[PDB]
Amino acid sequence: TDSIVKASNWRLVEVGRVVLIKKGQSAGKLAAIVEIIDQKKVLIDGPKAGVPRQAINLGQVVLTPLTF
Amino acid sequence: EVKYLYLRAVGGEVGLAPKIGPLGLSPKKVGEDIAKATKEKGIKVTVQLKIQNRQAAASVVPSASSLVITALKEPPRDRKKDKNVKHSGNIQLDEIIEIARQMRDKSFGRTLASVTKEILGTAQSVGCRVDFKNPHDIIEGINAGEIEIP
Amino acid sequence: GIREKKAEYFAKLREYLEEYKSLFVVGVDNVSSQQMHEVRKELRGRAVVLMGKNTMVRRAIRGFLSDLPDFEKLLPFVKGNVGFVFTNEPLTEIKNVIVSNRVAAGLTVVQVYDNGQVFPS
Amino acid sequence: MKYIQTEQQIEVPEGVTVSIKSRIVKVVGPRGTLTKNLKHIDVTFTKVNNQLIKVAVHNGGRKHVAALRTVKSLVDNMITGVTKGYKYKMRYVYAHFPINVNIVEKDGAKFIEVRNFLGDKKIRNVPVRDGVTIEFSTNVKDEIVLSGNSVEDVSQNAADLQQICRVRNKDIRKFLDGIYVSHKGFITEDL
Amino acid sequence: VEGLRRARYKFPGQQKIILSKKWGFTNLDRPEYLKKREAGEVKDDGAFVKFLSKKGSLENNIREFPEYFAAQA
Amino acid sequence: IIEPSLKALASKYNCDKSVCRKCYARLPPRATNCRKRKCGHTNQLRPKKKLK
RNA sequence: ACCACAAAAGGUGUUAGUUCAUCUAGACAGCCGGACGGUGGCCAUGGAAGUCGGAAUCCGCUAAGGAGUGUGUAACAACUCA
Repeated sequence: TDSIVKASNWRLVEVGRVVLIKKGQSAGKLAAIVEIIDQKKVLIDGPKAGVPRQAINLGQVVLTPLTF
Repeated sequence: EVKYLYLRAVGGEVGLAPKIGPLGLSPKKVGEDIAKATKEKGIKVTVQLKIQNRQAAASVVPSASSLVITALKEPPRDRKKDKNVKHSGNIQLDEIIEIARQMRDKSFGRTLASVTKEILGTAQSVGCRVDFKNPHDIIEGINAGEIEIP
Repeated sequence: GIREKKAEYFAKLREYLEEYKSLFVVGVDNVSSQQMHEVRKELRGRAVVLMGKNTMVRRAIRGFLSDLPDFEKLLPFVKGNVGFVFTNEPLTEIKNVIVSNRVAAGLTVVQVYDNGQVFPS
Repeated sequence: MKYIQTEQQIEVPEGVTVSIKSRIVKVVGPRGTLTKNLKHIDVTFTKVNNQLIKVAVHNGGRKHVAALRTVKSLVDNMITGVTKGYKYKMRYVYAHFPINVNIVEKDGAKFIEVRNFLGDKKIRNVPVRDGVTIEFSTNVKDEIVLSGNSVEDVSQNAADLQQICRVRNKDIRKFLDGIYVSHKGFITEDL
Repeated sequence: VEGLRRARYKFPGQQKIILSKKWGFTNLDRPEYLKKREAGEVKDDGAFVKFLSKKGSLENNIREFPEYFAAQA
Repeated sequence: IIEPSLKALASKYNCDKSVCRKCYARLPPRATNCRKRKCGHTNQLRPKKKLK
């Protein structure tokens, strides 16, 4: 018998979190969070997929479980 | 032989001893006249540390520095009739308020004679303690005789 | 004038570090004014007791790394209600004055510092 | 100001084990078990080790940080109730009419019966909640002792036993009588 | 600032209270007045101060302001 | 016969309080705020009068 | 929008901002301990020691302690506050 506080296993926004862009001209492409601006905007660039470096609101983008 | 210690107080010549010394095997009416042999100079209000050894009244006199500053002042009054305050301002005693105040058991945590001579020389609120000035503003100018008492 | 009093504290602590060499950090806890008064009266010859804010002592030690860095080993021992005793007598007589005198029913010595090292005394 | 996260740390002693699923909390210790439903408050429990659990509010306002702090206080009261237990000593006040307090069983409900409060003929009754026991004080006059696990049950039973003895239509600072909570201690004698 | 506040209630409207500059019965900002005190241009009359001018006749400007021109600090 | 060991805790629960002006409610002595929304949580207070 | 209403004053309901002071040179808050001595100062003396009442409003040790913030009391003790 121990402390059975279970998981609540999230995926987080952080420097290095890789995201999937789903709204806009980038339209479904992998990008990486470079530097996080605030609670809603981040700065991303996904250069081997083709999306340019840009600030973006976290509505237009969806987090992936991967990191680096 | 036992130890009884009391602190008697202000009285003119023979001026409620009974309630404080009934359990120490001492008198009530003879104890009031036993304090007349100490506070009779010394006609100013002071305290008396009495020490009764369970069979007699042996009262001593406590060294009081404010009463020593009152011992270098004007005593004029008799009893119950001065009609305003029974107070009197008097002579300065610029050197007598520095030897007697530095000899009253050296209290108040002093490390100098200008410390006690200002503690019991600048607390004068009944006397002026100067011929052309007043007290309580001479503590920063009294810097003589500090090495003599220490 | 608060900055002036705290700069005065810096100045006098730098003064009393660079003049004395025997340090007694004392564990004075819940001490009354009746005990401390007969400590101020008794120590008029050799030892200077310095109480005060031990968390003001932290940055005072932090700013004194340029001169005499051997006072670096005191910040873990400023913990608790402690005071300082500045004297030139190394071990015995000051420890006999502080601990043994004025007890009734806390005056101990928890740290002894002599020219760089620590001693249990 | 929408703090980005706030956290509190709950300290867990040796003899207790806690089990938190979604927001249901179960705490097991040497006096028994307690459970509490915290589904209404939106906080996340996170074990950092067997002795320490961090609670957190991510992107929360001001009310929500206050709710995090009171989650910490409630889980701490459950832990201290399952280790030590709570024990309220209440003391009677009467000038002329002696308050008479019995413990009766009425259809298996174990009511506390108050009689002769200020000479009232109304026989006052207070129910006893689950998990609280009631003793009377040895060698101290006019004292009841309620002891149990949770602070809520013990304190609310003590408040029910207090507020059943209010004084109506009189002066409350002249008629001072009632049953007041005097001491709020723990069941263990050392603490 | 808590006495005109106490009178602010016994007026209509929603008027405010600002702290004045310039020795505020006269004009002429507080550092400019402290610079004109050191020159001697500032002659005390009852409850308000007459100021020196550089366009008057010279004779009565000298006899009404003896301390401006001189070697006084 | 109250024997003021019992009366002091009574005055602790009852008498040592503060009183607001516009709403006339019982308030704690260090509290400076009324908790109600019909009076508008006003701040003017007084100490409660003791006996005589 | 016309347009079919709202005010003076408030609110520690919440958010943002200005200025000052302490400002990490451990701040406030809390808990623990102090809260000295001259000094029952001078007095009106049944009794007044901070404390029914009057004026002076000090000094030393200080890390800090008021010729004292209330209570208690024939007067003190004593708790408590800066």
